[PDB]
Amino acid sequence: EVQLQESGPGLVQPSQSLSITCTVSGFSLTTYGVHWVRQSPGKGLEWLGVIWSGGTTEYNAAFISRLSISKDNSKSQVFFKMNSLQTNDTAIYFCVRMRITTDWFAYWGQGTLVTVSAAKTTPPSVYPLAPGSAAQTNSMVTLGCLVKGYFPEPVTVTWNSGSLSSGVHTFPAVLQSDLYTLSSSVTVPSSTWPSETVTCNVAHPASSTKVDKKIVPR
Amino acid sequence: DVLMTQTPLSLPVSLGDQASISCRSSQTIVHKNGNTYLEWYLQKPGQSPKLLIYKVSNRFSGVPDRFSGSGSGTDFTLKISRVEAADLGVYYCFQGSHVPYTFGGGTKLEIKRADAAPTVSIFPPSSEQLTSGGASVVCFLNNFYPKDINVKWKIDGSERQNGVLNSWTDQDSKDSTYSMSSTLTLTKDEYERHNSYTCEATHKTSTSPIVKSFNRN
Ligand SMILES: N[C@H]1[C@@H](OP(=O)(O)O)O[C@H](CO[C@@H]2O[C@H](CO[C@]3(C(=O)O)C[C@@H](O[C@]4(C(=O)O)C[C@@H](O)[C@@H](O)[C@@H]([C@H](O)CO[C@]5(C(=O)O)C[C@@H](O)[C@@H](O)[C@@H]([C@H](O)CO)O5)O4)[C@@H](O)[C@@H]([C@H](O)CO)O3)[C@@H](OP(=O)(O)O)[C@H](O)[C@H]2N)[C@@H](O)[C@@H]1O
Ligand SMILES: *[C@@H]1O[C@H](CO)[C@@H](O)[C@H](O)[C@H]1NC(C)=O
Repeated sequence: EVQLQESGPGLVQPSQSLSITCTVSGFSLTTYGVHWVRQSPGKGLEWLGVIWSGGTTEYNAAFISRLSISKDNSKSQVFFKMNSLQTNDTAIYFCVRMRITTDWFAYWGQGTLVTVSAAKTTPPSVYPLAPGSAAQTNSMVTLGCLVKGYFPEPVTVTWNSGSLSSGVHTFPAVLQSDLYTLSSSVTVPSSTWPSETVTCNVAHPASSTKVDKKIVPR
Repeated sequence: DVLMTQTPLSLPVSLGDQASISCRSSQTIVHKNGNTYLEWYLQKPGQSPKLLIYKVSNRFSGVPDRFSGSGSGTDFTLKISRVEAADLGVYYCFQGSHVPYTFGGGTKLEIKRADAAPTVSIFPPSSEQLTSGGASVVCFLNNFYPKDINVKWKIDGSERQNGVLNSWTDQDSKDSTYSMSSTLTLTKDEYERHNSYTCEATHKTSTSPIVKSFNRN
């Protein structure tokens, strides 16, 4: 029953500001501090700041001039504002309860991937990779979803809404010119394949795209 | 600021063996209140990090006994007993004793396991893709070990060296194996030029390549 839900933009123009709301449920903000961390392939994990239960805020000195953290106790909401964004502020921004002493509310948000770019949003096209008998070896059949031509990152792909987790391979996105492509695969028994339906669930949050694509024999 | 240095960057371990991950704080990390806020996190690819160990050596709820933390002042260790496919991902230490709080660089767990020959699957472009004038021909090479592999494409008996987009997963969370996707990006018009398409996997296991193909008509 503990959750840290995050809402914020995928895409932000250079030199503009970023606003992200973390909504807590399960613990009270009058009792516990909430942190903000980002992840980027450049500098790995970076701690940005914290708003303690009483309303005291501390910040990472390297960002203190452009960073603001506030909250509403009654709404269970923590707000993150960063100003004057530059290209290398592109990252996944997380609200987090960490650095725990006594409690058990250690939890990370899903994260908000913020891309600092002037480009525009493009959803993916989702194409099935329908096996055929050339997609089977031994008893197992491998299925796929091709997620093509989207911007910005990320897309998330599950199979059967996450219930099918074993044998799931999600290949990292790659850039073809100015758009991302990725594929995902699931391997299942050939026994499941006449009777069962297998579905891939693709989400592109930057564009509110949520697509369920049925994969079936060829 | 306190620097956390994790070593090694990448950690080879045998399936069933003990892993030991080191993290070193540049100076001591006792908070004013007396607590040492050294935390260990695990991050699987695509997922958020999750707490394993807090206050140097205390296990978080739901974390198996196999994980343990120890160490002292500047020198900290995470130990994983009976390393398993589920333990795969990137491990990070974190110090929350002196502001600004900081993370180590990360330690990727690499599991050492027996050889496995790849499964090969090939996928013609879908009609929905063709409808929009593109044609991606995709071949998956699944569930192999070790990571090193060659893929050859053939189009009507002639090999296609060039213009093959290859992407790799990290080790599989079930069987500690690798997978690769290899894509030929064509137009609908260029795809229909040919009839036979073949994907061939050369992997140290076998001297014979593993082959799949399809025909358009
Ligand atoms: N000797 C210390 C002692 O002196 P007092 O005799 O005067 O008590 O305490 C002084 C602080 O005074 C108290 O201030 C709190 C308000 O605290 C905060 C705020 O919430 O805004 C936070 C304060 O920050 C510290 C601290 O300096 O004590 C350091 C941080 O590193 C952090 O560790 C926080 C909290 O303890 C964190 O709390 C949590 C957490 O979020 O993880 C949550 C708790 O539930 C609990 O689990 C604790 C753990 O047990 C670990 O401690 O963690 O503390 C500081 O920024 C103050 C600011 O100086 C005040 O202007 O703001 C008051 O609480 P409220 O009444 O509820 O507002 C309280 O009245 C004061 N006694 C300290 O400065 C002295 O050095
Ligand atoms: C971003 O670029 C600035 C210089 O403009 C540099 O000093 C800073 O460390 C960089 N940050 C990251 C996360 O790469």
